[PDB]
Amino acid sequence: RFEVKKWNAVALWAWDNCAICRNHIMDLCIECQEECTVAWGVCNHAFHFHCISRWLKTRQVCPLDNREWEFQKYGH
Amino acid sequence: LSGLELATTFEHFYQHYMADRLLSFGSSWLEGAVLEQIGLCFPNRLPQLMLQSLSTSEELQRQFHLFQLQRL
Amino acid sequence: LYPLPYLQPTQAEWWELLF
Repeated sequence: RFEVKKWNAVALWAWDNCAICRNHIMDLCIECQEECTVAWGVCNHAFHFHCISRWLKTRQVCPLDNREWEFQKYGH
Repeated sequence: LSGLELATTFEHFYQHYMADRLLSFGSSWLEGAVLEQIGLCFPNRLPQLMLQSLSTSEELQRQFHLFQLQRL
Repeated sequence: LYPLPYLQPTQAEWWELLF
C-alpha cells in the first residue's frame, strides 16, 4: 500500500467595449460625446486616452486587472 | 533581442519551459534573478505574471484558513 | 469576516386596536 504525504493541485479560473466609459469599443468618448485615440497597455486591454488620462490621474492601477498600468511602447 | 521582432517568439518559447520548471520546483531565486536581468526583453511581461501568480496563491491559502475559522 | 451579530434580525398594532 502507498500513503500520501503531501500534494499540489491545479485549476483555472475560467470566466468587450470601453468598459470604463461603456461606449462602443470603436466608438467615441462619452465625456467628450471626438479627439480621444485608443490606448493599449501591457495587460492587453484597450481603453480611451481620455478615460485613462482621467482615471490614472485619480488612481494608479489598471481598473480591469489590478496591475500597475503600463503604457504599451512596443512596436512604436 | 529587446525591441526587435524576435522578442515575441522568444517569449513564447520561454513561457513553455518556465511552466514545467515552476511545476517541478518552486519559484527559486534563480528564476527571479534571471528575470531581474532580462525582464525588459519580454514585451508583454508574461513570465513576471506567472511568478507573481504563485505568490498570490499563497496569500489565498492564508485567507482560506481564516474563512474556515469564521465558519466554525 | 464575522458578520455583525446585532445587525441581522403586531404588538403595537394590537395595543392600538385595544386602545
